[PDB]
Amino acid sequence: GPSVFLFPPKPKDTLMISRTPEVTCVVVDVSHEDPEVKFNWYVDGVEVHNAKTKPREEQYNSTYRVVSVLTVCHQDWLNGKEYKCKVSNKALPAPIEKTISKAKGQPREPQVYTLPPSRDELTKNQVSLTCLVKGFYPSDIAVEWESNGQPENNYKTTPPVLDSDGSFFLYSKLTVDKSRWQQGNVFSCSVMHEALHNHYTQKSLDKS
Amino acid sequence: GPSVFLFPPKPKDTLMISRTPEVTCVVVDVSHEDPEVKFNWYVDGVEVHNAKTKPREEQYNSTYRVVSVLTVCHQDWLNGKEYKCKVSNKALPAPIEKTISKAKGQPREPQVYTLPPSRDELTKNQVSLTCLVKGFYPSDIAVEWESNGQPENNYKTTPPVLDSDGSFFLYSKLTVDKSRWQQGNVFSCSVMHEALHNHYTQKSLDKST
Amino acid sequence: GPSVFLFPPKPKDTLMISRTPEVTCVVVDVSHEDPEVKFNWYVDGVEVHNAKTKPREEQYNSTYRVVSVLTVCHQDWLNGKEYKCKVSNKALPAPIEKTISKAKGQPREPQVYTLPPSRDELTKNQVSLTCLVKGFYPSDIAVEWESNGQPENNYKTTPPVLDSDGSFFLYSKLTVDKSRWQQGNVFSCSVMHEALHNHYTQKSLDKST
Amino acid sequence: GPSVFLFPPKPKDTLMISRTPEVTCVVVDVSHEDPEVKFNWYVDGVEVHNAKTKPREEQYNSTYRVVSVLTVCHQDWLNGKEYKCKVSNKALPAPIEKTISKAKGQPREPQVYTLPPSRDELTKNQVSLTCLVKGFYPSDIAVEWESNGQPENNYKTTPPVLDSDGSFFLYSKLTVDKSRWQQGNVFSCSVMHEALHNHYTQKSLDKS
Amino acid sequence: RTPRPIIFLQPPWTTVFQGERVTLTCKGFRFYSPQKTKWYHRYLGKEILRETPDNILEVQESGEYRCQAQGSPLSSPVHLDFSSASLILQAPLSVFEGDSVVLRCRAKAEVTLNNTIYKNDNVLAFLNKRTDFHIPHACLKDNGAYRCTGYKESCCPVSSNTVKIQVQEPFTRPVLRASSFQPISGNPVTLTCETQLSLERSDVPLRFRFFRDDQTLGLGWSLSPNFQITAMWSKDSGFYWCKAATMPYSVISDSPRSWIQVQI
Ligand SMILES: *[C@@H]1O[C@H](CO[C@@H]2O[C@@H](C)[C@@H](O)[C@@H](O)[C@@H]2O)[C@@H](O[C@@H]2O[C@H](CO)[C@@H](O[C@@H]3O[C@H](CO[C@H]4O[C@H](CO)[C@@H](O)[C@H](O)[C@@H]4O[C@@H]4O[C@H](CO)[C@@H](O)[C@H](O)[C@H]4NC(C)=O)[C@@H](O)[C@H](O)[C@@H]3O)[C@H](O)[C@H]2NC(C)=O)[C@H](O)[C@H]1NC(C)=O
Ligand SMILES: *[C@@H]1O[C@H](CO)[C@@H](O[C@@H]2O[C@H](CO)[C@@H](O[C@@H]3O[C@H](CO[C@H]4O[C@H](CO)[C@@H](O)[C@H](O)[C@@H]4O[C@@H]4O[C@H](CO)[C@@H](O)[C@H](O)[C@H]4NC(C)=O)[C@@H](O)[C@H](O)[C@@H]3O)[C@H](O)[C@H]2NC(C)=O)[C@H](O)[C@H]1NC(C)=O
Ligand SMILES: *[C@@H]1O[C@H](CO)[C@@H](O)[C@H](O)[C@H]1NC(C)=O
Repeated sequence: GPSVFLFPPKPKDTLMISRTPEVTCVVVDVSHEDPEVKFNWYVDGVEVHNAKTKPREEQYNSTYRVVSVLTVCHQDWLNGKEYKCKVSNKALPAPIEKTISKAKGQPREPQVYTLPPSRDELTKNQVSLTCLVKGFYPSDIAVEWESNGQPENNYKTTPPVLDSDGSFFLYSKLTVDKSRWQQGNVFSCSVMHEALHNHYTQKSLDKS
Repeated sequence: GPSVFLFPPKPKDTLMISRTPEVTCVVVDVSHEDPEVKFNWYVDGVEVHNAKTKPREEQYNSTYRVVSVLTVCHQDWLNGKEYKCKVSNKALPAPIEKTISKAKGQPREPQVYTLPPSRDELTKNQVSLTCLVKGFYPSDIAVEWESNGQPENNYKTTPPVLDSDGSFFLYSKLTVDKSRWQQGNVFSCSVMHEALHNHYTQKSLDKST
Repeated sequence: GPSVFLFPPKPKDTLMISRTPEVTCVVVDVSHEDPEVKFNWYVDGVEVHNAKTKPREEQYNSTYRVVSVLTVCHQDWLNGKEYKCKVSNKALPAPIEKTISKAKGQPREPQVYTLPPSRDELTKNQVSLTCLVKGFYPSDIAVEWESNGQPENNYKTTPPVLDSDGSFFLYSKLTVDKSRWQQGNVFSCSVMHEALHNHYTQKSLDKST
Repeated sequence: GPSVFLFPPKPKDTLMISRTPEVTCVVVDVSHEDPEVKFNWYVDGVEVHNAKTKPREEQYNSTYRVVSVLTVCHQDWLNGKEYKCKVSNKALPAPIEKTISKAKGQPREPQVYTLPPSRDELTKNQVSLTCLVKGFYPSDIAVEWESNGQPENNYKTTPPVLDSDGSFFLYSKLTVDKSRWQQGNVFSCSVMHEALHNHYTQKSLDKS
Repeated sequence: RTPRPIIFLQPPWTTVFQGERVTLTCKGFRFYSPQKTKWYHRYLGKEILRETPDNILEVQESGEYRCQAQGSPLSSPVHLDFSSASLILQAPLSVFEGDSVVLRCRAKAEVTLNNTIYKNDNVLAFLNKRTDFHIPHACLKDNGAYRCTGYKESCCPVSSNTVKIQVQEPFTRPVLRASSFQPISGNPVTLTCETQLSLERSDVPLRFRFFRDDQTLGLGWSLSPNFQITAMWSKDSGFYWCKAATMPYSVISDSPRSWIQVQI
């Protein structure tokens, strides 16, 4: 009897239209006697066939792992469409059907404030721009950095920390060469959260 | 013979994950003798039954108009997927087919510049903030305004106008009270185009600029 | 079944004395078997033969198109004179009459505001000046730029857009080299509209706003 | 049967001489029939008898929990002394010994920069003073917030996030009232890390 | 996502005359198909199937054509047009950057006088006793609806059909990926200039030139889209970008400059 596990799509995939959100169904501990697994997916009870089945890979404990991923787009995931990952197996006496959907709850709008580097770091070789993003519920957020319309790649975002009032807050430190910072280049912080107006908020920050 | 017109989704609905993009094929000059029209929807050659057909609407010239809405998601439309609407009627000698898709062509990143009101507007009761959006292709763009994270509904946006380079340019005038401008209030122009990174750009504009 | 269309003079040619306004009566769908069309041009109630009927033009669809352009004086078009063309063809049992005139409504004086380029655009090779023309009526306006009494022909004007006040607005963006802009050259946005005093208003705009 | 676990002392406990670092060897799942858990502490293989053993407590799974706390010296911890809890129980056929010691990684000095709240946050009723503690290794750090020489507890510190160069960085957001913030009060971000000078660096910020 | 075969006209004029014949080639580079092409010809409520044992389909009738290769979806529509009119504007089916667009103002075996190419319903160029319009380098400015008009001998000034010249990019605008934008000093970091070449132009190789802040790397251009740096020091931490070019170096697109930092 193989086990059934389900993983929701990552918040970044579901909060950027440029990316495709992918919901991952993982089946492990598959016996070698019956390694054939048939996958069925539901969208509010309506059968769909857009899911693709990855090739099975052997595990260290002499089992098999087969993963079925269904192509979903953001509008259906956001409104709370019920997705059922039915796993058909002969070893299991009955197929395992489990329900997944977006975590329902009240949304709180993030309050994006971008902070210039400390003057003590202006003498360093690399300033560190900051983007505080506080007071947002839930933790399904994505934070990016931009400069002249292109994404910066030297930014690290802290994990969402639970605030005092039950909301969440995090940061985003972008390490920018002090030379680039001192020519007045504009560096923006992009926040993609469910509770925002258009699921986007871009707060720029320059030498001013 | 009745005619069929196919209308692409508006540029606003095809770029925001919070909006539903819909494509409508309407039929005009429907004879009252045959008021039954069967709609078949094809996306990339495969039949899709997700469409919801609105009830018929009575017209002034003793005809009927039927509108069918099929909802897609933006990754299909932005990839150039074709769309075919099939209309079947008894009075129609043959079914009428129309194909719509995203207009092909080289994307160009719009350059969003926000211009503060002229010095001659501060004598007026209301100022007119400007968001020039120049150098984008195609003419599929939605430009909004927002202050302190909340939407502004007092903006009017000119249609895209072809420039010399062949890229379009656009203007957005947001009329706000001069009291709300002379204080410290930040109005940001929200530009959504398929060529921008993450399909979004937000240029701030306040009294200091 | 031939059809006719009456097109008003473009607003640029109906205001400047230098150019001339022309009301065009264009017919289409003129078959080979009945190709003779005669235009009876009327100024208000009388017949005037000042029209210059261009010869028939065979379109790609094997249907002809006869365009009769009548030149008019600005002093009559701006006073709401009802120009009409009577098109004679062998298909219609009676000649078809199409009547158009000036857009009748209360004129409102445009408020021309010139907007200097954003500081973000002061890094590109070519900056774009702006001329917001606000709150006029009707949408029959002409916007042309100037530098030193000599016209500049590197501008594109958005079509008039209806506002919440019921008036119109448009933006005329002219692109010039940043080299010219930084020397302090004066760029005046000339605006011709029927409501303005003497149908003219220039708003100068140089490096010092 | 019973389980043996060993936990390091708190990061602030060792780096400040004013605090008492303690090593906890916690034993869970103690059988009721054999609750006598023998505790012996070795400091580099030298037996000591200055440890303190807490009384047992009833558990939710119908077992017991006995904890032994040993007071260690900061010099005797950071220098790299191998500690040992010898746990012997009548349900254990052999003694189970757990070992803990100081992380032997190469230290990296933190660079504490204190960032004032953004001008956008000033419109809110409560500003958020942030303190970036970047470029520090390892993750064993403690950050406090003392105003006018008195520590206060309203801050939240993000977990140490790995930087691009292999070090760590975090943040600490202290939410104070806007009027209190602009009344002229001074706030300090006290950083206790092993790589600093005297294991301490405090940076102050104010309206200026 | 888009395994669509492309139909190539020969001659490339989508609009031709009644007696002329054009050959439609269902060119498939990836997922090739030398034969067994199902042509979904459609004129007026028609779904005519004319399968051929070759990759060509010589036709002399108007309508909309497409082809279906084995294991491949239906092709993009090709709006063929055979005209009995006295004047037509022959335009290429697909226009890409760097092409030599030749909008022929060709009449039906007659020397049409006073030809004039109109772009967007206004005069663009005048061809005195000439037919072949020429755009030496197609770009985004060469977009719109072209239509040529010309006087006959004495019968009628004739306006030709309207052809929409839409210019497509031969390749997508390059983006400079890297193995890591923060390589520790002494590590090999590989630059990548990816360009999704259009299926219309896939046999043409691309030449990539990789750049530092302002100093070119390597020796000019190279067909390899990967520039491998064995070990980059702290000195060469600047704006890295790349230029993707076609084989005649006609159309060159510059990637956005992504900053690469060196960690030490
Ligand atoms: C047979 O062909 C003719 C000609 O059509 C041309 O050739 C064919 C093969 C196609 O390529 C056409 O796209 C191409 O135009 C057709 O005649 C057309 O018929 C329709 C409806 O009968 C008319 O539309 C109507 O009129 C106006 C819009 O017309 C203006 O804008 C057009 C572009 O949208 C221009 O082409 C027009 O010339 C006109 O523009 C105005 O021109 C005057 C004259 O100088 C200027 O003073 C004005 O300032 C200028 N205005 C502008 C905006 O520039 C509108 O009320 C509404 O849309 C009507 O439908 C077309 O005008 C007409 N085309 C022409 C060129 O006359 C026949 O319909 C075809 N026969 C059949 C059976 O279909
Ligand atoms: C009997 O009377 C009816 C009245 O309904 C006439 O039908 C009309 O026919 C004309 C001529 O074919 C047609 O005009 C063309 O329509 C297209 C553009 O349509 C848009 O504008 C019209 C304005 O009337 C709206 O009705 C349409 O819905 C479209 O408006 C928006 O279009 C966008 C996309 O552009 C779409 O996203 C929006 O959803 C849509 N808005 C709404 C509210 O739906 C073009 O082909 C062309 O330019 C012409 O303008 C007109 O639309 C028909 N009216 C309809 C469908 O309501 C009959 O012709 C008449 N019969 C006779 C014998 O005279
Ligand atoms: C042909 O073009 C010439 C040169 O512009 C012009 O002078 C002449 O009048 C034109 N002929 C006709 C018949 O329109």
